[PDB]
Amino acid sequence: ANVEIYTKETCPYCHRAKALLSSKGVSFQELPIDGNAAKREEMIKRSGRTTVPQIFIDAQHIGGYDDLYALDARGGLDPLLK
Repeated sequence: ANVEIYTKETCPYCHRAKALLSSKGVSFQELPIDGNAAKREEMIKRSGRTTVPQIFIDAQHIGGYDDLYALDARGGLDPLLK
């Protein structure tokens, strides 16, 4: 599954999403913005937001933890990730 999450040093909702994904025990990628700028610009073209957490599930930009956790709440996260 193609899963990516942009993050930073101080992002409580990043920790929220990652804690759920580690409870599910899925395989995902993390993308730090900590000192970054060129891949933060990448996140402009990708997300159209430039804020975090911003999860992408099978390259599909979901949005943040609440958006992701809703995708889990509908049982729709699992058939993409697992």
